[PDB]
Amino acid sequence: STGSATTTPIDSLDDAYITPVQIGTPAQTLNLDFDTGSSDLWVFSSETTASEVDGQTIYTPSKSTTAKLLSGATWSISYGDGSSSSGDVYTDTVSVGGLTVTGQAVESAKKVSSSFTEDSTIDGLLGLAFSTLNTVSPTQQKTFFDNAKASLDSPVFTADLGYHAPGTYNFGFIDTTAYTGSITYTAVSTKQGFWEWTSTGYAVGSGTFKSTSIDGIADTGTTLLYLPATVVSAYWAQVSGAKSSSSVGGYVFPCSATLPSFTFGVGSARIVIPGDYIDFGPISTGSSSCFGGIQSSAGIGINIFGDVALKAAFVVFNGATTPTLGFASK
Repeated sequence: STGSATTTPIDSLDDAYITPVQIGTPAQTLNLDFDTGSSDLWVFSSETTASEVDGQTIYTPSKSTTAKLLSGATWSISYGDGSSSSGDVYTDTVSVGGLTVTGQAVESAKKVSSSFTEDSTIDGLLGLAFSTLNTVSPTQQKTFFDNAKASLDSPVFTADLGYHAPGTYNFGFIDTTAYTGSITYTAVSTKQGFWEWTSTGYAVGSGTFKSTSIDGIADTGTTLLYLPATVVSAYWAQVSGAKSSSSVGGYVFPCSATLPSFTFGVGSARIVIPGDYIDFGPISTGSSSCFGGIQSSAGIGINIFGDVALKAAFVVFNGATTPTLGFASK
């Protein structure tokens, strides 16, 4: 089997992408944030504290004839950005782009943190990291991809995120028309539960490529590109007036600047992020100071190849017995 679904930016900055997901019988369609950095499929629901729902579409398990409460199961998650959510668990039928999993764990939120409430466009998350990170207790549950893998034509999914435009998540096949050149595959470590890999280096604008190993994760659920402080300083040094602002929380730059591109290495291949992809707009409405899309990972503990990087590539998440990642230009 295969599936194919369009993913759409939630706003004019590409802060996140939402993909429609059918849950239950009859289908309840929710718009979920596909997140290769986490492993829970959780949704706003009829069980979510009413004051914490503000415009999201909810899953109502009592209206699904295929929903079954997973007795005794709870979940609770905290993401790298400080947000969190928790609740109980149903199993139900879940379909993405024509690909159907029966008995998928659907984690129903009883509580969500304020950042989720305040984002009316995201009805939940669909985790695509390794199932070892799933938070359901006392019996850990499998991700949608893990449940679908054996049925897929090939045990892969691909992320093709758009810049200021819709893109595509495909399951079970490589669309060879969706990229240019070849796909360069690179080794993955699953030891932390992530799609963790090692970039071979970077270049800033038209500058020389610096060969250096940068371990990080491919994370569709993180907006920005978080890299070591040395790399980030080298990038923003090429932007007149850019500086790290402790009060804002990262590098800012004059909105009048033209940003240079940033290249990262995948083996001997190179992915070029256009400068415009690094502009995240005014720090507050009407400001002439803009927030940068490349930020230091120094305070995180891990480098993160988030949407800023991934949207410049066609990315293959190869879930074979030994997983690998593939990157192509597009």
